[PDB]
Amino acid sequence: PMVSEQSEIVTSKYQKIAVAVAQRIANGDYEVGEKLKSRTTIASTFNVSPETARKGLNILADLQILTLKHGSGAIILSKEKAIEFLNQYETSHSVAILKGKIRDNIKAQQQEMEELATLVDDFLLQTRAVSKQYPLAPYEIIVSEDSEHLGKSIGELNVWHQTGATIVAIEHEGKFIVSPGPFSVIEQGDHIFFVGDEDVYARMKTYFNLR
Amino acid sequence: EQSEIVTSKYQKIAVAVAQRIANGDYEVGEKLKSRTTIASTFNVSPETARKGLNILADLQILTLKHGSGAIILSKEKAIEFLNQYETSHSVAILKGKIRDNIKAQQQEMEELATLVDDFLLQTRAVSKQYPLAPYEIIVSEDSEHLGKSIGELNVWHQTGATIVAIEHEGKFIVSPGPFSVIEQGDHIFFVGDEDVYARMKTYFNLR
Amino acid sequence: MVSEQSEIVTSKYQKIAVAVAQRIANGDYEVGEKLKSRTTIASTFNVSPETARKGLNILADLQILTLKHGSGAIILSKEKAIEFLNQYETSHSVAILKGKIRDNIKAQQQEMEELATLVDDFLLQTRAVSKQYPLAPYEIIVSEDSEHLGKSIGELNVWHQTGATIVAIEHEGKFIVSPGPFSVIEQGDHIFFVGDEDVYARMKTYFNLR
Amino acid sequence: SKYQKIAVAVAQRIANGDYEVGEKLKSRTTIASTFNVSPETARKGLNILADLQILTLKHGSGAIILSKEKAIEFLNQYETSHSVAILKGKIRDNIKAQQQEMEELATLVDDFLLQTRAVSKQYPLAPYEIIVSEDSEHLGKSIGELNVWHQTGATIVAIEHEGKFIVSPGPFSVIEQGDHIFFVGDEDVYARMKTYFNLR
Repeated sequence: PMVSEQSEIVTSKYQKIAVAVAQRIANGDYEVGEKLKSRTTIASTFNVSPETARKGLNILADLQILTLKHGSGAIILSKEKAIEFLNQYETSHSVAILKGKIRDNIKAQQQEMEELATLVDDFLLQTRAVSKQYPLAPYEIIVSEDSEHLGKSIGELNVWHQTGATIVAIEHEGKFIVSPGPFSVIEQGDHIFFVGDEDVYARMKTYFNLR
Repeated sequence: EQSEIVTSKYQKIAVAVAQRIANGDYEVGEKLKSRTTIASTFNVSPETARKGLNILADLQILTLKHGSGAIILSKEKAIEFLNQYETSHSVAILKGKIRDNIKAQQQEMEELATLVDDFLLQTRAVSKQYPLAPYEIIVSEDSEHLGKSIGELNVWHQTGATIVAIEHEGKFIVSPGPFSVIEQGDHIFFVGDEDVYARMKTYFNLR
Repeated sequence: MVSEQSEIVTSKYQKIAVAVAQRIANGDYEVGEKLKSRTTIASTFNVSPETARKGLNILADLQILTLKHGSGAIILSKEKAIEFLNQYETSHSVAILKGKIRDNIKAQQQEMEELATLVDDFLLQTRAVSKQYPLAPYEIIVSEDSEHLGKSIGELNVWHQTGATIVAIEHEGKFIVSPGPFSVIEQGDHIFFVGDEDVYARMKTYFNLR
Repeated sequence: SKYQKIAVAVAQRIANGDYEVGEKLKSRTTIASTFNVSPETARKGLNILADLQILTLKHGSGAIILSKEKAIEFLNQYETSHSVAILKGKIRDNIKAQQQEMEELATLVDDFLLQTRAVSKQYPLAPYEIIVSEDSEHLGKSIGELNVWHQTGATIVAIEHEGKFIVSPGPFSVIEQGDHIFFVGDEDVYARMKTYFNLR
């Protein structure tokens, strides 16, 4: 019921022979019109039995790469079918090559993430540089659906107290107005322009687009 | 330009005193010092320091309408003000969270690499311990061998696999023989070497 | 860790266990039927009687067999042989790694979702260097001594009288951005504000300059 | 960078309409004094807008503004070409490239994990073992020509011949005396298998 200890687990030798000779055909060592040698001579090539070599060649005969209907030897039929058979048997899709593809993927992504780390470091460097280069350049927030104090005058909202930002412009329903004043009312779906320091966008975010 | 960019001096004072209130140095209802005393504590003008506190007055954290000094109203609102004003979503902290994210992800992908190493070693070592253990594949519709019997399909030639069972339309058949047809949606059980699943895959539902 | 001069193998007794459980579960060994002697099973599997003793003890502990009889082992449950097979497969080494790899992949997808949202929020915080030209600031100087000095901006209702929103004040060499209504105007400051061209003139006429 | 800032500032004025289309600026030194910058730098600052055809300086008297539309174009490209914009785009490209790579990984590990074999679950697919202990009848022939499945209803899955355990041996495989033959089927296929080989 068990594999005998002296018995080594193997696959069918006839398939092995078929693959070897098909590989030679696909390489061109055995040309298309070229015929193979006797059934005993091919056995001598791999030091194997002639009958097993015949079965190996019967595999390729059934796969129509060669024909054995002629006693002189084996005449080759299609090199193109040999390459198709080689691609199919050597699947180039096993768990081994897929491991290599997966390892290549992980290494590429690790390199990309380090690249990302340097990119975001420099992005912070550039936000700190622009805050000094163009200190009056405006920000724009989009007052999204999750909303709390919409429909309220600016003066009543005490915006500057909690955000440190001065509201400078309002796009309300596609209408761009600069310097709107305290009685101006904001609804949802408006673009709000403001000026301040590096963190006023964050403060405006937490204050307006977060309940 | 020819100067140095600075934010509102009053906001800094407001934030400082609000933090002290939130830490508990100035408890609720307790009396504060004069606008001039804390001004000297902060090395600022009494008038500017008063406006710094006027910010918190308008934010209803304290009241100063009694002249004796400033009375604390709610520490709870001071905490809210600190959470809202101080950094909670800036690009500086977000950079740090992003870097923590990428480093954690690097560790996972490294774990993934060792996991796939061990998975290949285990599938190969297990294949010797169970050389007749079956595989199971599902034939999709993208297959040219549909409606054909195993005898002409020459499966063993091209896959090195021995079909042992076929699950066709909810009926499990063991040892089906050449007079069995493969249709879309069948489970095909087979034995072979470690690469036969791949060979079956490309042979049936690929190319 | 496994040395490069070693191998991993499943113990023979476990192989015996699964083999006999498979026979029971497929029905070759009916429930009532007795198994052969511990020595006969050892010879059939070419293993020591002691390893066969471990295999039969495996199925005994799983209540698939009982050995209180010297004649042999009596079959107990066909379904529990199937249960044992279920547990053995799902407990196999490649099964555990299969689950671990799937969990790792799932965790990494969530981490990248978190990353996507974090970089969304990170990237959104950018100020417009030039695209906004109606928001380019204007500049007046408190050059001519005017009125309402030493007062903050909110108490003056500047926007009513000039229609301008102050964005920055340079008071004696300190550039202050977003100074708020509590900020003071003195003589000799650079005053930056936003509005249109008729608001520039209005600011000027308001502060007694032009 | 100060010269770039002046260029942007004056382009902003032109684009907002502060300098009407065709209005003249004063001599470069007069506006340069308005800024806290040297006139020498300001001359290059306006040379920038001259090179982009926002203004012309061939009138020593001063600067003549040309087109508001081209000033806006300059502003748009200036924001896009600023180093904070390009890094933002690069970071977005990096994140999306990694998303696709993980998409690929998701498909690769799916195909990679699918390739497992049922060590114990397929109890109906557990093989039987027959021993050709009696050399008689069907022997020395390939199993495919032997009509094995035809007459026994069994599919041979392994053959142990002379100390070599062969998995999936194929139709071209021959049976000799003393081989262990593994096959799959039912309880009655085991009996039929055995009976077939003049064993019992």
